[PDB]
Amino acid sequence: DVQHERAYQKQEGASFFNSKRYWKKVGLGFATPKEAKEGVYVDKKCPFTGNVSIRGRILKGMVISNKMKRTIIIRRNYLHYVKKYNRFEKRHKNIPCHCSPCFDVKEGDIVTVGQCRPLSKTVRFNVLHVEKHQIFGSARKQFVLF
Amino acid sequence: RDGRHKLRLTGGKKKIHKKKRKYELGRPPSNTKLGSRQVHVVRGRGRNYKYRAIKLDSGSFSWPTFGISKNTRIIDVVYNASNNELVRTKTLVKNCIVVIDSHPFTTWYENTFGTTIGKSKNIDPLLLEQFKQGRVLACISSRPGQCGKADGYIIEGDELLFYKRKMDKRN
Amino acid sequence: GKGIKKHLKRVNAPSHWMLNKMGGQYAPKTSSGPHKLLESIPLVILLRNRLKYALTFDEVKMILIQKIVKVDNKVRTDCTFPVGLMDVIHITKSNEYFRLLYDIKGRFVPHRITNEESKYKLCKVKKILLRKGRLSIAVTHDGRSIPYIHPDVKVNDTVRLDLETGKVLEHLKFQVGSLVMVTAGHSVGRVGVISSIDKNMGTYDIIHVKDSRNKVFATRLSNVFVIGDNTKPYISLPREKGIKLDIIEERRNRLKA
RNA sequence: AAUAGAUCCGUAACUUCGGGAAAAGGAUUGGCUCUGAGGACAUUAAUGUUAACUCAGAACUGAAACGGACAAGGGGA
RNA sequence: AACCUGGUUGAUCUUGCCAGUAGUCAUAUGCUUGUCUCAAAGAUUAAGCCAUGCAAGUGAAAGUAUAUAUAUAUAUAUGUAGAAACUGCGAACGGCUCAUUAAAACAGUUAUAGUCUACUUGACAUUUAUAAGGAUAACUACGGAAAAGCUGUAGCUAAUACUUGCAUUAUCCUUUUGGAUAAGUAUUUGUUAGAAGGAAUUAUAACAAAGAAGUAACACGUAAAGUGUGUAUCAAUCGAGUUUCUGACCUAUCAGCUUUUGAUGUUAGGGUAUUGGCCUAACAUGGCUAUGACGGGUAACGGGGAAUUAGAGUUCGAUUCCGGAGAGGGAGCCUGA
RNA sequence: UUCAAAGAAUCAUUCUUUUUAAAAUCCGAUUUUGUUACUUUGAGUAAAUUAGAGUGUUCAAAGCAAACAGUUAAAGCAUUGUGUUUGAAUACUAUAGCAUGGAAUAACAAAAUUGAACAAGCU
RNA sequence: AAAAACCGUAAAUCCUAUCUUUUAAAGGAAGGAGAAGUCGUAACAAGGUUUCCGUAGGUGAACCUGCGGAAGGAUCAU
Repeated sequence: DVQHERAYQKQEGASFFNSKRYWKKVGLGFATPKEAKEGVYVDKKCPFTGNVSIRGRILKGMVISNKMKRTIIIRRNYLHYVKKYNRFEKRHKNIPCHCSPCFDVKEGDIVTVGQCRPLSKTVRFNVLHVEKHQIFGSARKQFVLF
Repeated sequence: RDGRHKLRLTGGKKKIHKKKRKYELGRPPSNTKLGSRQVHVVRGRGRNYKYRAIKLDSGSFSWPTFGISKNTRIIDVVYNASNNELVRTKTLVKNCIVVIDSHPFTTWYENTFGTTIGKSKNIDPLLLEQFKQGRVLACISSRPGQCGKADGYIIEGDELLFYKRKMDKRN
Repeated sequence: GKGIKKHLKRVNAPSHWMLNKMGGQYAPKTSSGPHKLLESIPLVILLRNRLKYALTFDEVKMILIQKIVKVDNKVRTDCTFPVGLMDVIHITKSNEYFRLLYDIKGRFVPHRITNEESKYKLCKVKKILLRKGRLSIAVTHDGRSIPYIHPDVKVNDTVRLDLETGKVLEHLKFQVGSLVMVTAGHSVGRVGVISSIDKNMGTYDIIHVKDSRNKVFATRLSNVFVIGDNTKPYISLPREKGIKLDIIEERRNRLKA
């Protein structure tokens, strides 16, 4: 009931029967959620569970699509100063980041994201926090200074 | 051979420049099968010798519950989480399932504790029945194409049940 | 091919090396050694343009083949050998000792040192590595892996090094009274006693350090060198004493004579 | 004489926008071991009686060749 | 130096452009040229073709030395040298050109806790010995063609080329001191514990299995014990590959593009020095887009930089240096870090 | 959506300093109290080139040197002689990134189809 | 060691489909310029029929006509 693929998930680096599910606090002034603490999910690429080490750049972003499995699209809106006109300009681009199953995400919420090693060819970012923000209309159009 | 002449994430084409360098390399794959213990050696960049296993018969296999490991021999390969012709052609990979011997582990059991460190662990009745049959399954964990040896671990418990139910509501 | 480059253009040489424009086009690229190419200088220009002892690369090579040059009481024949940040160089028959320190201008300069002081050298450890057997080694800026340091020694603490016996003598911490000196900052050449450390979450640790003339200036933790405690500088500082006299009043001092 | 059935793909000029069109042009179908999937009948989310021909990929195979006979457009400017 | 003048009219004031003006390290060219300093120079087009000659070799204490020559007391011991050749390193540096190149290269800023790293430096290692075995050049002797920076057999020798192989240490008990216990480095697999960093499945320690490559069968001679060469490992060195975040010219008479031919992602596995659809199998239908995707063009290598500037800005940047590319066009490969 | 008041110094002004609700912290008093843009300072800010320092290549384009007494010696210093002083700095190296002071101006959330804080008791 | 088969990288050539750049091209229809040429009066005055727009038709040409508009009109006005 915890695995459903044509393989098995082992949660490497957790230990099974000696002792005295594995978790890691990944530092950066962050505490793992109780969801990841007491959950049943297994993922080899979760920052709190898998082999990925968080290092590099930390961003804040705007989730775009959730119906994609285990991954989400993060928009980052900003103003591009134009030297010629001394005026800003609305530009953006969306980065895909791996979302752990230990989080609940909805279209319209801010997510804090951290860099990891290349996870896919264009996915090398991981979620750490879900800030509830509930939105109206299409999530593409709203502009946030973050 | 690595990391170019693919499509951009937006779907557009990235037309090629930077004709292929050597550090990407991408050597052809090696298919290890059942046979005599013969291997080859490949020279990777920086003078690193890689132990290419083209045909393997035996290796180290570890009992995780007892925390031990002994040398024994694989006789057959039954399943891998990858495609099916890979196991049908008797190939070994780092998560494949093979059939491991029972007698050397039984002798270890007899010498260490007997009966037919951290001992007295109650083992498992299904594993004991498999040992009585003398044909116990295991999962290979080493990378034969890289390390050149077939180091496996004895499959047990819930994972054993999962790997068994998918094999035999079943054919 | 595109292998390791083995040429240095004269205009591409580091600024403190100070190679002219019309005196050729290639600079002497320091051979692989204990220190960086950019922050360390080779024997060639050390003995040609700094000491002004020779006049031509052939004559510079004519000198070192005779074992009349010694660094850390060790003979080195490698012509393009990076001296390091501070060391103990020695030429035998003239009975003189040069140590390499910084300038207020922010340069490399030979500094006169007596025999007893030249017997005293310092090393700033970069990291501690513990190997098999639960033994500890520290790697210094000198490109030296000194094993079995004192347990109290930390990653930022520095260690007195006795060059002849190759052993540590006394540790120096990083306290508020830990007199330090800037190595690779834009404030290179300023000697200071540190005022406070401003730890930042997972980025380069910028620390404020206090000058003798009551000037506070900040620099990363990576380019600091503890060269003594609040008592005194363990190393004889150059004529400028490591005190950055301001550029405005430099001119009146030069005008008066 | 040349294919010509069927399935899948692809289909230009021109046009009265309906067509052109089976345009043109490709691939498969052979042989077998296979496998899997898509209705009516009953019990307090589940397990029993009973009636399709449509797809799919791995094999190997057989004299690198197959709508095997019959039957069945030559296209284009 | 934040500048204007002539030209529409019979005459006037405007808009408006043309012409005038000066700069160009921006090129060509006409005329002329007494000096000196200083010095651009086949980029523009043909990254078209090349006759010819050169442009990468190397031995000063230290690999091999009966080709040979010479000097010390007497066939004697040393030498000083040394053609050729074996061996080692380099030749992957440098120099040139800018075809290609439009989120590519580059630049600034990150990580590599996802990797490799020659020479050098510092530390340091594990499972016949008064010194072991072959394999061969140059060379002698016969030639071939017109020839290659061409070559066959017969015979020989070496070396730091190739190949085998000569202890010992740590820990526990009386407690300086006697016994006993044990012996694998990286690397890989399974089970536990676990000074720092920001987060380790870290360093490391223990158990059970494998486990290469070594720890000198080598050469020179400085204190009134030394060095070169070579070897397992760790760190820096000289770097390199991947890599985050931001930045680009014109074009909509390019609006929807990618996806069976990987497109977006998961799992599993191969492959790489390492992560990764880099590749393969199964699975899911995703991904980018008027904030301009996908296309097209550039007489586009990019950057700091150049001209011009009161400030704005405009144009250029093949070309001293940095990064990328290529060696008539693709593609493949050994060697070697 | 937090106003304002009081005190030292140049010329008649200007300039500086101190506090004035509420929540945790120190036994009458010791002290932090949204995010971002923006804005202030810094650290990494290759060299060449740019402006610029100092320096009389005959001046200059230059370049990064040179100067000082010395018909031949004086001092400085070393317990006989040993030259000395020096210079090659500075700003810039985006607009993106790191840290950082920040009252204003801007946006974002929290704000009653009910949401709180405190106190007592229960698990 | 020659040699063969297999996946794999893949030069080079050919089929179809598409994109990009010149031109041969018989010929056609234009435009612009030069030029005392021919015919007509179209506009400029109420240009002798006020001028102009859109649309439609006719005409050798400028032009003519109808429909509905405008004054940039020749009327700011019982």
